[PDB]
Amino acid sequence: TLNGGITDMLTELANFEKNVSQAIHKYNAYRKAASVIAKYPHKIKSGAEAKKLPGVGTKIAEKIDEFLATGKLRKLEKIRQDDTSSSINFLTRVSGIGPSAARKFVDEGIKTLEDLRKNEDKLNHHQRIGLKYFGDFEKRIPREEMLQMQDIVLNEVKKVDSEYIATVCGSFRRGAESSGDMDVLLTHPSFTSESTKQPKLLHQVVEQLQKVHFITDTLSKGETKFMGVCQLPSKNDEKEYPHRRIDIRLIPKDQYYCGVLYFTGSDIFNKNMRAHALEKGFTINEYTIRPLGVTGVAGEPLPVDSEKDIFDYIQWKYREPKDRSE
DNA sequence: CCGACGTCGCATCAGC
DNA sequence: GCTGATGCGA
DNA sequence: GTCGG
Ligand SMILES: Nc1ccn([C@H]2C[C@H](O)[C@@H](COP(=O)(O)C(F)(F)P(=O)(O)OP(=O)(O)O)O2)c(=O)n1
Ligand SMILES: [Cl-]
Ligand SMILES: [Cl-]
Ligand SMILES: [Mg+2]
Ligand SMILES: [Mg+2]
Ligand code: NA
Ligand code: NA
Repeated sequence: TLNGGITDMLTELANFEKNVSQAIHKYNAYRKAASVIAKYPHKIKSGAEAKKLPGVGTKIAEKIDEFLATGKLRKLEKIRQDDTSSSINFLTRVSGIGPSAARKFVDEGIKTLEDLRKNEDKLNHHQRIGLKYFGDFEKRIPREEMLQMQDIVLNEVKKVDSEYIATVCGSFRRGAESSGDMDVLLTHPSFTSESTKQPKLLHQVVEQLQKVHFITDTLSKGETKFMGVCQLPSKNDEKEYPHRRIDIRLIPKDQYYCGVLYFTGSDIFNKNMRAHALEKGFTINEYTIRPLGVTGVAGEPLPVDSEKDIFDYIQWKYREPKDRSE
């Protein structure tokens, strides 16, 4: 909140470049500049003071000067007026509707919530669910509710097979007082980088969760990644809890640390970390960290026995999950 | 300057 | 059917 | 949009 005004501006610009301009790299650029400024311990008084921080170039320095003086940004004042941008931005807020689909819908005349509801036939499964829970999905999840959700998921997974280990990651693992959704990392001794000794490992858990009516909808589902909707049960007369987004990722047990590092995030932290890895000559994914031999081809997975080992390989002092919120 | 920018799973599609 | 590329998402 | 070689 120290430099909230500036970070909010940069974020709005990031969203515009991603949704409207479909320029994913410009989006990352703003996201980064925004991230760095957010951690800066001082109240920025000029664009020059900001350009010092890495990720902030000249263009963003000027905008900051504009924002400090005027308290707003003309570039954004305009984007806000443009109907197509306003429309594309709104549509993208529906889960399942990205920049491409949004721009398309706008071409066909579909640019509002009402339009979406009277044209459900033009939406695929995912998009139809996003429309359905449009309201609920924008609501944050209190940590208290996250704890109830954790209890249900872990206790149900245990009932399916005691060898399953379920770990809630994401912002929750980073200590956040509220989350956008629930991200669950799952492991079972019967699924390793060596072999899949048992099929449907992910399926059965999803199955069980649907059985107790915790998971209510499915946006997508494969052998290792599930993306759906869930809801905490309510008591007598008690109003129902909002529907929430839940993601479950099945990861080879022996590659748990690379997995938990990946799933804990944040997204920007992971991107910055992976970038640093490359600068140091390593490549990291949710399964392992590997070296980059001259040519470029990734080498063999290095040994990993802790999240810390990963950090060491790239000469980065370890950072608690709570300090990985960039 | 200038081509890179983290990495990958699922859904959907085009070309065969 | 498959593979390879695009869209959307983690 | 930024930047390092
Ligand atoms: N582009 C991305 C997106 C995600 N992630 C990893 C790292 C993320 O921490 C993790 C979860 O994805 P999430 O989409 O639930 C998230 F990011 F929003 P979370 O941090 O959980 O915040 P919230 O509470 O709002 O959900 O996937 C990643 O590596 N790259
Ligand atoms: Cl771009
Ligand atoms: Cl790998
Ligand atoms: Mg999350
Ligand atoms: Mg998630
Ligand atoms: Na800079
Ligand atoms: Na969307």
